[PDB]
This record gives sequence, C-alpha cells and structure tokens, in this order.
Amino acid sequence: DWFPEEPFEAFKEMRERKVFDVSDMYTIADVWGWTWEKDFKNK
Amino acid sequence: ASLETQPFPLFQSPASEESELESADPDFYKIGYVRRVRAYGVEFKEGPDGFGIYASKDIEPRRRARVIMEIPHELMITIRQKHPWMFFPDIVPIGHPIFDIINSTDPERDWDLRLACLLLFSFDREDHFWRLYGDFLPAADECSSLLLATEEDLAELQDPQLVSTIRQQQKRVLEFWEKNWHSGVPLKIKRLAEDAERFIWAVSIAQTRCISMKTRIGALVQDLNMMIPYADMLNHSFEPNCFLHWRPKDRILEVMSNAGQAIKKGEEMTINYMPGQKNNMLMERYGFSTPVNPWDAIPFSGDSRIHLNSFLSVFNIFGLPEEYYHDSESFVDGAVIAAARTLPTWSDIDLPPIPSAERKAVKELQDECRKMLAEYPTTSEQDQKLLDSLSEARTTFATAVKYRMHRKMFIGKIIKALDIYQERLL
Amino acid sequence: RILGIPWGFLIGAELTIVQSRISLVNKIQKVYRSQGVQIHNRHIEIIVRQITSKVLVSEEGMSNVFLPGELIGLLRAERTGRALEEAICYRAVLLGITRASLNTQSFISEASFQETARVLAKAALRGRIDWLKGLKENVVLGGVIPA
Amino acid sequence: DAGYLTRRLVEVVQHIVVRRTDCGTIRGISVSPERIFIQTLIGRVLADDIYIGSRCVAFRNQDLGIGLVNRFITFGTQSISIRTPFTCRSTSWICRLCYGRSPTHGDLVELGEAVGIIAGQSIGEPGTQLTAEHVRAPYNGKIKFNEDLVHPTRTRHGHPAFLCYIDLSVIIESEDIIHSVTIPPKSFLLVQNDQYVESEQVIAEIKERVRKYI
Amino acid sequence: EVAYATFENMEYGEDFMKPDTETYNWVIQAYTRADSYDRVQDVAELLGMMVEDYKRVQPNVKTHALLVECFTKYCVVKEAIRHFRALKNFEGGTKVLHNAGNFEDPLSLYLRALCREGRIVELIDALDAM
Amino acid sequence: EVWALEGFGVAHILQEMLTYKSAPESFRLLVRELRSLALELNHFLVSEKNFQINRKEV
Amino acid sequence: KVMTMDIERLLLSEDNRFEFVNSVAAEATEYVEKNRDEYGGTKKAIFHVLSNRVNDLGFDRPEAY
Amino acid sequence: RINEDEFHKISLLDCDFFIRKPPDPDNDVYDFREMYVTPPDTDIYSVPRVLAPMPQKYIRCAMSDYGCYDVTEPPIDAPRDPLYKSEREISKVFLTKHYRNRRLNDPEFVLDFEEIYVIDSKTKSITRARVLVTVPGGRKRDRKDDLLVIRDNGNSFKIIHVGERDDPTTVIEREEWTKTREDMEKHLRKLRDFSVSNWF
Amino acid sequence: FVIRGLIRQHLASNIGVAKSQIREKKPIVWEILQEVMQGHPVLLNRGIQSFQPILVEGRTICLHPLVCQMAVHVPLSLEAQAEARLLMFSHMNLLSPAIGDPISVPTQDMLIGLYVLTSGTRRGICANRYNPEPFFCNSYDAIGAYRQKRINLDSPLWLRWQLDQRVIASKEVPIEVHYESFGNYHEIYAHYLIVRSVKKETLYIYIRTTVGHISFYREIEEAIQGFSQACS
Amino acid sequence: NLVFHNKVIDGTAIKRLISRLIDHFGMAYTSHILDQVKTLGFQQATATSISLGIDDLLTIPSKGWLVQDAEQQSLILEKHHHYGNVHAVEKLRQSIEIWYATSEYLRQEMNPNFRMTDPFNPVHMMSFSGARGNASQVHQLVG
Ligand SMILES: C[S@@+](CC[C@H](N)C(=O)[O-])C[C@H]1O[C@@H](n2cnc3c(N)ncnc32)[C@H](O)[C@@H]1O
Ligand SMILES: [Zn+2]
Repeated sequence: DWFPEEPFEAFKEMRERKVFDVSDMYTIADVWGWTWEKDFKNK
Repeated sequence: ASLETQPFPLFQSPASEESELESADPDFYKIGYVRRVRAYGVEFKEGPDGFGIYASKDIEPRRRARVIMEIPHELMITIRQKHPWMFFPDIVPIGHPIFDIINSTDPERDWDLRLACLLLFSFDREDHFWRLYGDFLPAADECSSLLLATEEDLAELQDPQLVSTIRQQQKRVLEFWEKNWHSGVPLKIKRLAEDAERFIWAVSIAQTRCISMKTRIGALVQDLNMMIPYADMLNHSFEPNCFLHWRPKDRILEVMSNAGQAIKKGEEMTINYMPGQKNNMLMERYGFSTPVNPWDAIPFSGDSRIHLNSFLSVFNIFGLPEEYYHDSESFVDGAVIAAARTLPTWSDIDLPPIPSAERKAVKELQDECRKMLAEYPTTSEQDQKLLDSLSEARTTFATAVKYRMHRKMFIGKIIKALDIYQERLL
Repeated sequence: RILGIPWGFLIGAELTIVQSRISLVNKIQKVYRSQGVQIHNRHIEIIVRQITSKVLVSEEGMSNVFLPGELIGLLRAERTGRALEEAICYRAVLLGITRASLNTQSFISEASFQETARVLAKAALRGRIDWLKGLKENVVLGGVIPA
Repeated sequence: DAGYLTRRLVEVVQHIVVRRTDCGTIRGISVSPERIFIQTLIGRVLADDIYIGSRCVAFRNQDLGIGLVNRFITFGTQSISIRTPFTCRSTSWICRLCYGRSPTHGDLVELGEAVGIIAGQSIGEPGTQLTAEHVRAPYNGKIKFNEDLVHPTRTRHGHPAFLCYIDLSVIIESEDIIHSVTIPPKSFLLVQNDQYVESEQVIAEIKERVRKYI
Repeated sequence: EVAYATFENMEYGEDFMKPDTETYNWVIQAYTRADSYDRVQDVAELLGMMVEDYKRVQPNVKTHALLVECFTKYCVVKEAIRHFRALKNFEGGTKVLHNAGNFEDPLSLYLRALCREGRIVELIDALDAM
Repeated sequence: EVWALEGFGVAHILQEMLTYKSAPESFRLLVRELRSLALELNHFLVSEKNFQINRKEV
Repeated sequence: KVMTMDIERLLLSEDNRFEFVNSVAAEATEYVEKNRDEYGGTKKAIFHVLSNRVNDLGFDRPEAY
Repeated sequence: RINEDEFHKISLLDCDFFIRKPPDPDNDVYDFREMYVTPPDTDIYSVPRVLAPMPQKYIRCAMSDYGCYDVTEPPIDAPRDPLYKSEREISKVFLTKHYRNRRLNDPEFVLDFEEIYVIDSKTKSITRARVLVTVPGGRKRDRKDDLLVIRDNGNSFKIIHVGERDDPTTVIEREEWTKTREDMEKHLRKLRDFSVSNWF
Repeated sequence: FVIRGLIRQHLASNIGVAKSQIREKKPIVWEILQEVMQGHPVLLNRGIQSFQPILVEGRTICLHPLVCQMAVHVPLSLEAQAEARLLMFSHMNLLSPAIGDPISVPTQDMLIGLYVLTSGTRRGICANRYNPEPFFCNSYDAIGAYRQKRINLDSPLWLRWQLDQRVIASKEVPIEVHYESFGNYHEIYAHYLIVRSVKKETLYIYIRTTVGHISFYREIEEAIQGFSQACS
Repeated sequence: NLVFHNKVIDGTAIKRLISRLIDHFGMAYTSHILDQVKTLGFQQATATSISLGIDDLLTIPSKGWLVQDAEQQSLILEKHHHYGNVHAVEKLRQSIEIWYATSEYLRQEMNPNFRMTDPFNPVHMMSFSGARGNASQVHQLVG
C-alpha cells in the first residue's frame, strides 16, 4: 500500500481514508471570528 | 434439563375466589440455574399477587453489600435508551422487519412499544431463554397494568386525569398495533401479535417489567432499558433492602442486599423501582399503588400552615427533605414522611410554633382533608370490605379499588397524624 | 508549493508520518508474519508512534517560538501551526530507536541508556527539569513506579 | 542481536502507561479489505459508528468482538474506523480506548498497565526465534507426448530438455491404464516422446554472482 | 507544572469536567507568570488546544490579555499585535491588560515593544484603544 | 527482571528488590558522584497542598 | 486450594485489578494497625482480608480458609 | 399468497416445504398436490420441482429427517459464550406411506416402504423412491418383517428381511474398510514394485 | 520470620535465643518454619514468577513441569506479599500477552500421551483382515470393564450418550439408516448411532468410542466438577 | 460444557481447547483443568511408552531407488563432465540440486508413509503431535 505520488491524488486518498479533511483545516481567523484580519494580512 | 416446553406457575395459588406463599415450580429456578443464574439465600414464592423473592435464611449483616442474586446478561433483553437502536443480546437479525417497526417508534415516547416488540420477537425466537420464561409472565387477565383495563374499571378509578392518561396510553398502543400489524406485514411479523390483545399484553409487560440502568458493555458506557428475568420478580418498596448492580467483566446483574442491613427468613426482597414518583405515576407505568408512598401529594390550597420542623420532631423524622427517614426511636411510616413533604407548612430559623395557632391550623387542615374524603362516595373501609370479599378478582378492577382505597387511607393517616401531632405537642 | 505556508507544512507532515507509519508497520510485521512468529499490531504501533513522534523546525522556520533544528512533537507542531503566524515551518523526521531515546524528556532515561556524559552535560547547561514520570527514570531513584 | 533489540525498544517505550480512560480523539484509522483483516480489528475499539443501511450494527467506542468483525466482512462494510495508538492525542501516554482489549483479559486494557514495556518485551523476545516444484511420474510406464509442441533447451544442468509455454498433456501408458499429467506453461519437461519412466522419477521442473575455478 | 497537571486531568476527563474558557485562562496565566523557564511553546500549545476546542470554548477578555502578556513579555510582537487587535473589541480590555500595573505591566511592555520595533501604526491603535 | 516486574505492575516487589533488600543509598552514591563531577543533581518534591518546594534528603 | 477462586471472584468483582490489590494492601495495613495482636502464624492478614471480603460476597469461607 | 393454517411446515435446512393437509386428529395426512417451497422465513412461495408421479389422493405418512448434525463451534466472546454449538441440518426428508393408511394405533400398523417420497432441500425437489425389494414374496409377503435400508445420500433404498440387518458395528467397519482399502491402494501405487505385488 | 515465629510462640525470650535455637536446628525450629512458610509466597527468578512454597524433602528446589540455577526471593512487606499473591501468581498469567497465547498448554510427554489417549481405534484395513463391540450403559461400566481387562484401551466400544445434546459430527449425512416396519429406525454414522422413532421420540444416541476417548472427556468433566465443588 | 471430541488431540487442537477454556471460564477453572490434564497425560504416557528403537526409525522404502537414480545421473554427468560436454558449474549445480530435490521429496514422503503404513510409530507421533523433534529433525534421523 502507498499513497499516490501525485499530490492531488494523495489529497483524494487523504479524504477517502479520512486522515485529513477540509473540516480539520481551520485557524483562528476562521474560528474566533476575526473577520477583520482578511483586511490586514494580505495588503 | 436444557430443553422441554410449557413449564408453568401452578394456579393453585391464584384460586383465592373462595379464600398463601407456596414455592414457585422448581423448574422456574432450574431453567435459570442451568443457565448460570444463581440465587443465594432467597426463594421464589407464589402468592395470589404473583411471584415474589423471599429470604429463605436469616442473612447476617455484612460490611460491603452482600450478593443475593446473579443474573447473566445472555438471558436479558435490552434496548438502547437513546436513538441509535442496538441490541446487545443482538437477537434480531440484521435487516429483519422488526428493526423497521422498532424504528417507527418515537425515540422517547414509545420505549415501551420497542420493548414489547423485542419481547414478542423473543417469544418467537426459538431457544431464546424467554421462549421458556414467557410462561411465567402474567397472562393478560392477571397482569396489573391498567393498559389491560377498560372503562368498567376506569369508572371505578375515579381519577379523571389518570383515567385520561391511561386512555391515551391505550389509544397510542392500539394505534401502533393497527399501523404496524396491518395485513401487509410478513407472516414473521403477523405471527408475533395476530390480535390487539397480544400486543397490549406485551406492552403492559414491557412497562411493568422494564428496568433501566447506565451500564458498561465492554468499553461502551451506555444507557439501557432492559428486562432481567429474575430481578423483575422483585417487588417494589420505597424502603428497599436490595439494589441492582452491574458487573461488566462477566456481564452479570447482581441483586445486592444493602450494606449493614440484616434480613430475616421470609422477608420479601424488594427494590425501589423508581425513586420519587407519586402513586399516580406507579399506576400509570407499573399498575399498582402503595399507601406508604413517601412522595405522594395532596391538592391543598389552604393558607393554614403547620410548623414543619415540629412536625418532623414529633414523629422523630430526620434528614433533609430529599432524605427524610424514620428510625427505631410506631405508626410513623412512609405516609407520615409524605405528610411532612405535602402539608402546607412554614419554617423559620429558630422560631417556635404557636401552640394555639398550630392547633387552629390542624383543625382547618383536618376539615379540608375531611371534605376531600367527602368528595368520594364511600369510606376507606367500604373498599376494604370490597377487597376482603370480591366477586371475581378482576385484576384491573381490584387494582383500581386498591388505588382509591390507598388514597382515602392516606388522607385518613393525615387526619390521624395531625391529631397525634397536636396531642404530642402537649 | 500547493498548500502554501499555513497548511502545506502541517499536511505534508501528516501525509509523511501516516505513510511512514503504514510502511514501518508493514515492513516490521511482515518479517514476523513471514517467519510465522505472530504478533499483534498494537505492540508495533507504540514503537512506530515513537519513531514518528517528532518533526524538526527547518531554517525557514526560524522564530522566537522555535529555533531551527529543534525537535517538537507532531501534536505540538500541528497545534502551533493552527494557532500562530510566527513563521512556523517543520518537516517530519523518522527518529530511529536509538534517537528516540536520547530525545526522551526524562533526562535520566537518556543518560542511563547511552551517551551519558553528553546527555548530562547538555541537560546541566540547559538546567533541565526531569519532572519524574515514566519507569526507567523512577527505578534509579528507588520509587514506587508511576505505573 | 535480540538482547540489544529488546534493550533499545524498552528504553524507547518505558514511559507509555495507560494514564487516561479517553483522550477524546475525534478521528480513527480507516481499515478496509483476510486473516490480517481479522487480526488488525480484533480487540480494537471503533472511532465511529457503523451502520448496515439503517440497521445500526456498531457504535462509537464499542469493542470489536469476533462476531462484529464477522458481520462487517459478511455485509461488506468498508471504512471500519478504529482508534489505533496512531489516533491518540498524546505521545507521552496512551488512553485505554486507543489501546483496546487487555493483553490478558477480555475487557479493556487497565489503567496503569505498562503497555509500553509490555509491547517492548512482546516484540523483543520473539526476536530470539527469527531466522520451483518438480513434477514426478506417479506411475511406471511409457511417457507419451507430441514433442513438436515444445521448444528445445539446455537445462541448468546441461541436460537437454524441452521448455514449454503451454498447457501440455503428457500421457503415461502404465501397466494398467493410460494415466495422464498436465504440465503448465513456463516449465522444463525433462523427458521425451517415448521414454520409459519409473514411479517418483522427476519428469518436469516448474542473487549472488560467484567465481567458479576450473 | 502543577497547574498543567490539573489541566491534563480535565482535558482527558469526562465531558462534565472538560476545560472551559476560564480553565484555559488560569493555565495560560500559570505558564505566562512562571518564574524560571521558557514557556512560549507551552502557551502556544495551549492556545492550539483551545482552538481545537472551538465547538465548546470561545475566548474572553482575560484570554486575549494573557496572550498579549505572553507575546510581549517574550518578544513575539507579530502575534501580540494580533491578539491585542482582537482584545480591542472588548470594553476594558486595556484595563485588564494593564492588570492594575502589577506583574510588571503587560500593557506597558506591549507599548514598549511596539515603540522599539517601530510598529507605530499599531502603537497609535493601542493608544486609541486605551 | 525489572522490566518483567514493572510489566506486571507489581511495583512494590520491584521497590523491595531494588531498595531495602540491599532516596536509596545507591541513589545517594549516584548523586554524590555527580556532585563530585561538579553537577548538582537536586531532588525536589512539590507539596500538593501548599506548593512548597521540599528539597529531598540527598 | 480453593482460595484463588475467591481471589478471582474478587478480581472479577472489583473494576480495577491494581486498585483492588491496593485496597487489599490498605485493608491489611490498617488491620495490622487497628489491631496489634501478633496474628502472624499459620494465618496471614492477606488471607484474612480475602476471607472477610468473600464473606461479604456471602460465601462460607473461614478466616484464612 | 397462500396461508399455512392447513399446511405441514416441513422445515428443511435451505427451505421450508408447505404440504397441504386435510383435517385429521393426528395431523397425519398429506395432500401431495398443493406443494409449495419457501426460503426459510421469506414468506414467498413457488411450486417445487415435482420429479415423479405423486398421489392425487389424501394419504397418511410418517415423516423423518435425513439431516446431518453439524458442530457450529462458533467463536466465543467474553460473556461466557458457549464453547460448543451443535445443530441439526436437515439435508433431506423421507415421507413413508402407512400400509392401508392404517392409523398409528392400529394393531396391524405397518409402514408401506413401497411408497416413500423424498424431499431434497438443495434441489428444492420431490421424488418417489425407486426401492428395491430383496424379500421372497413380492406384493403378497408379510410386511411386518420388512426393514428399509437407505443409502447413497438417500438415493438408494432396499427392503431387506428383519433378521438380516447388519450390525451397526459391521456396517461402520465395512465402510471404514472400503475407504481405507482405496486410500491404501492410492498410496502403495507410487512404489515401483506395486505392479508385481499382492494384496496380502 | 522464623525468629519472629519463635517470639510469637514465646519459645525464645530474645532474638539471640531464637538464633541459638535456629543454630540448634531442633524439630521445634522446623515446626515453626512450617508455620512461617504456610501462606507465605516466594518469587523464583531465572523468568521471574511467584509461587506458594511447600516444605519438601531433599535439598534441591522442586518446580512444577509446566511452570518450568533458579534464584529465590522473599517479599518482606505486607503490601509486597499482597501484590505477590494477587498479581504475581501463575494463576493470574496463563496467557502470553504477545497475542494472548496460552502458556501452560500440555507439552512434552503429556501431549504425546494425550495423543495416544486420543488416537483410539485402529480404523478399517488396520483393524480387520477382511472386508466385513460391547455396549456400555454408562462410562463407569466401561472403565470397570477395562480395569477388569474385559476390553483394552484401543478397542472400540459403544457408550450410551444419554446426554444426547452436544453430539459431535463432521457434517456427514447418515452412512446408513434402518427402518423397522413398526416405525422405529436407527441412523448409523462413522462415529455414533441414534435410535429414534416416528411415534414416541429419540430413545438414545450411542457413540462409538474408546476407553481412551472416554477417559479424556471424563477427566476434564470431572476436573470441572472437582473445581466447582467449592461452589457448594 | 465442552464437546466430546472422539478425535485425536493435535497440538493445534489442544491450543484451541485451552484457549477456548480460558475464554469461557477464565483462569479460575482452566488453571485446574489444565493441571489435571497434566496428570492425565502423565498417566497415559506411563501406561503407554514412546520408546525408540533401531527399527522404530523407518527409512522411506523407495529411498534406495531414489538414491540410485540420483547416483546414476551424477555418474553419467561426471562421465560427461570428463568428456567436456558439461562445464564445472553445471556439474556443481546438479550435485547440489538433484540431491536437494531428493532430500525434499524424502521429507514430503516421510509423514504420509508413517500415517498410512505405521501410524503408531514413535517418531511419527513425536513429530506429528509436536512433543519433541521437528519434522526436519525426525527426517534427519530417518530419511
Ligand atoms: C416488576 S413487576 C413483578 C411481577 C409480579 N411479581 C408478577 O407476579 O408478575 C411488579 C408487579 O408486582 C406487583 N407489585 C409491585 N409493587 C408492589 C407492591 N409494593 N405491593 C404489592 N404488589 C406490588 C404489581 O402487580 C406489579 O405489576
Ligand atoms: Zn487516545
């Protein structure tokens, strides 16, 4: 058994094996509601 | 003896018509003993009020609680209390129509219908222990649960709110049977309850025998509603000498005699089915009442009030309101504890009771109780007469009479309590 | 490149570490199984959990929170990657057995294993606290074993 | 070698003790498709429920008994998700659910059990123990086959032989009946169209680089 | 360590004893006021755990104040500015971060950090928040 | 044998076998020799009640 | 002979083997503190604790069987 | 579809047969026309494969099962699951006519082994047994002394005199001998000398 | 502990007198040593496991074959003695933890003894020279006939298996059945016989077995009964 | 409780039995059951005997023919090696492989030979039950 060499297929395996999924991809600006930080970081 | 069919409880004891605790048929214990049930120091006895557990030996007090019975999980029936339905004896095959029927129950309103479905299926599943045990369950004519009553009984119940709740229960059960035992169901469902009477019986048994506990099944801590074929023969008491307990390593339900309590040969081993429920709740679910019910209530509306603490001390009642108990230190019983929980009462940090105004309040509340008794067409002892002699032992009717009688007897004990309280306040 | 600095390190560690765990559990247990000396995977998986426990902070991960070359647990790296913007970067490392010991926080479990003088020298310069837990570091002190 | 391995493994895992009941992990290792599929499941606990259609068949933190695994492989429920030690939220201790059934009891592993050092021993001590088919004539008789169907070759032993890449039927005209043998493709038939053959005689056969000195 | 032992008792206990926001505040306070060692990695771990608890735990005034205290007592100003920019939204947040002027003075330490690191466009915002 | 005894969790037997059957005096030797290498192996225990840092007899 | 079945029964009773054995050690040391009869000959405090506990389970075993 | 209130539920391993029955106090009589077969509880019906002429008249039969036992010997979970299970697996059933349709209590009650109907679970089928009679007397012989032997997975039927009945011991011995003789020949045949050897 | 015992019996007034009596090795010293050893476990160390010692004749330590220069250790404290007795006994550790594999399984002579015990009958060609057995009403009658040399360990016999549940089988259909005209029939199998009738019921199973197989089953059933005798 | 076996106790079969006993009863019963089965085994071993004799060992009868076969081929190849038809590596590989082939066959035909033609042979029972002597060691005595 191996995860695919291609990163995108490896992400598809990450979903299918539920080792990592988008619901775990969260950070404070998305969690404590710091909606203002969008306006600061990228400028 | 791991076979045979049709063992039965000898009906010599339910022959009270002409006018008491013979041993249950030895096969009743044997079918358990062959299946790792153990009874320690107790005997099944068969009165006209059905089975009971009675101590067959004097049991000395012990430092920990002492085991009196062991029932193995394999003989039980279980439903999960919460929505994701699972069966831990797992009788029901995957994809059996029973799972579709049981899912069509309300998660919390219809747990009795679910248990009734399991009970019936366990009478259909050959060489399940309840295939043999079902003969010892009370038949539809001898079960006390008012789900088997009719208006002929509920007119004698004289408790319109409880009559309405019983009627709603019966309606719910019969509507469920009509919905889920229609002619389109498979034979392997239609044969479970080919008539309404079989289902209402099964529901009445499920209600009157449902224990519920938090348990551990291996790793899984979970809430179960369950039937235990020898702990359900314990009779109710609000002063129980035993309690149920769970061992998860070997999946045993123990029945444990209380720590530090001695018990006597012929003493009934009892448990506290549901702690803190009024007699009308015991009639609603289990189908019985008891006059010493220490949580019963009375619809007083008087501004007359009695000094609660003095009412306690005159009867040597002790503990907090959730805790009230009586000691050796003799008419004081659960009905007087109910009185202390129920009478219109006042309390103050240290202030003494007015010896006159408390007698005035006694007189006023006694005349209130007398008019409450006067709201019934008959006294208590007329129902005592209607129970010491009775036409046909119609179990639902006799249960309704026992209910009414208990309530009147109670209010009578209230009168006597206020009298003795005034006299003993000196 | 594909997931950028906030997530590419974290999920790259995750994918590396899970792939490594699968590979080590296979390659190790395949020996025992092919030799017929059967063993339950739950015994191998504790060792493989230790081998894959850490990640290292790379040079581009230089921060006032973590210095480059520092070894931190995967949970620590994930949680700080979620929490902080302080240029966090790390890569998974397969810490061999003889390097999982000598990187086990109870310094007595390191010193009494190997490289004793080097362990003691570093830990004394670091003033390190062995908050006594685990067994090897407790039997030296003649304790009741925190187990 | 075994003694060194045991010492190192125990020294690595001297600290893994079952300190907690439940670390509260919300994830599991997925398992899916056979004896290995059994052994990898038995005595684990599930990280998530399993349902067969609407029929709930297993629930979160339930133990996997053999009957449940049998149901899973019967009904094809892939994605069986189990709380392996990789699923745990601590690297410095383990919680009993993520370890599962005790090494020596039917119930969960026990709080305080040194499952680390138990694992280290249970892997180190077994280290002390680690360390073509020939088709033969089942009968006396006369070999018969069409030797034009098969390629000539020189055997590894210098013997001439036939090398075949077909299903070849070889007759053995025995003293009682015409017995027969099937020879697979990619095999060296050592015998020939009319050879007398004796019972148990080999009839067919189905790195380092080293100097040899003459 | 004696506070984190209780926190580790709670976070891996039954649901009725799981940490709340105050539990995180008290353990972050324990780390940020430790006498003798570097605790930044521990505070960042605890913050990450608090974010992992997002379904149950949300921060309060004291949480952000303690985090600005941490990320200014240690020179972590790029994260301090962010936690102060969150603290701004709570009335009296700067009173809490002034902490009555004891345990040094996290607000003063923050203003000094912004001064010497030249983050004046953040410093004027801290002054407006005060 | 230490590994086996601690595998059984039978740790009071392990304590007996490693201490009073022969801090323990051999840990006193250990700390004294490190203290002779000019390293202070300092043993503290923290009062759960009072947080007092009691220095062990070493 | 039989006493180990009682041990197993009590091991089956208690929810943690190590906690059970801790409680037995505690009971024995408090016994040998609350009573100062020598009680060290043919019968032993451990067996006494096991006997009393199995008697609480209701089983007819004498002190140290 | 069809109700079972007047059908014999002949439960085999792989299916239940439903055989219509007339009312009789002993439930002893079979229609042998209204034949149905049903998966073990599926409550679905079809006409089974009748492979032989069958009596279009109500007649009374004994019934018996040619089932094997099987030791299910399941895996056992922690709550003292039983370390054995053994269950009857009715691979086949025999229905044996009563002579003159005599009732079980009649003094001259005899099984009419001439008329055996065989129900097969796996071919879902009915057959009439082609029994062979070894007894001197044809149809007018004394049927009290007849003994039926059934053999070859219930494919072979032989009526033999009661006295002849081989003992169970010599039956098992003869089956073991006829097995081990072929196994021993199959082993010895690999030797060179087998062509020039005697059974001895 | 011997000194403490001599104090307990008041047979020595001081520890020096106790040591002097121990030096004198009089029978009293061995009686008190038997009192001390009663109920005191000891550890044996090769590999480290604990046992109840019993005072034995000779000079070399005697060990059970399935538990088998062993070293010996005494647990001194009461807590240690409790932990030894309740955790460190072979009773507590019958499984090897690596997969949960039983350690103490019968091995060496016993296993091959059991093999011969369970080899039982010679079959077929090994038993009769040409192509073409007592009944015992219970197993104690069969064992009695064996003891009285009426039958040999290897020889086939029929036992009435009146516990007619739990019949073992190989998924094999009846090798033969005999039906009597009166509706009794006998089913004959390679291992057992069943007599049953269309009227009445099953009378009995008869299992074709050996004194060896009977003894193998009986001695396990009687070991379960002998253990559970204390359940009374 | 337990099923009547009426079948021979293989080592795998008794491993199954003991494991199932531990799982059913726990340690309490099984530690006595197994300790009594010890005594049963000793009793029956003592009443029997597992003695080994010079003709209790049992060389597979066709070994001589097989050896003659492998001998004749080797002689012919050695002859043809002298003739320069076969080079030293082929001769070496024959000398290894034909005798390895024969040794393996001799082992694969040792157990069937015992079980069919001398079931109660000492070293047969020893190896097939697994008491002492692996099948390789018995073969190195016998074959
Ligand atoms: C748990 S069920 C026990 C079944 C009952 N022993 C029988 O004979 O079926 C409780 C039933 O016992 C009776 N019962 C319960 N509590 C009682 C009490 N305190 N006094 C008298 N009978 C009682 C009622 O008939 C009730 O339906
Ligand atoms: Zn965990």
